[PDB]
Amino acid sequence: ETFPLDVLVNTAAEDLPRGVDPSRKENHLSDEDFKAVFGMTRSAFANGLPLWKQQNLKKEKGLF
Repeated sequence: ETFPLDVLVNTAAEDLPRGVDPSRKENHLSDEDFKAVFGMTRSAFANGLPLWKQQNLKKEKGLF
């Protein structure tokens, strides 16, 4: 299921939709939002970057 930034920015497990993996919120952005936010392919991000870099970027975008 895809959700807007204003939903996924939420930190409390209870304030998030059931269908969102809170540790992989980027997976629940639309393709257009993912590109807008991260500027790279889903593969470049999830596979290409080391996890620590993925986490650092997500923290900057409010998606960690």
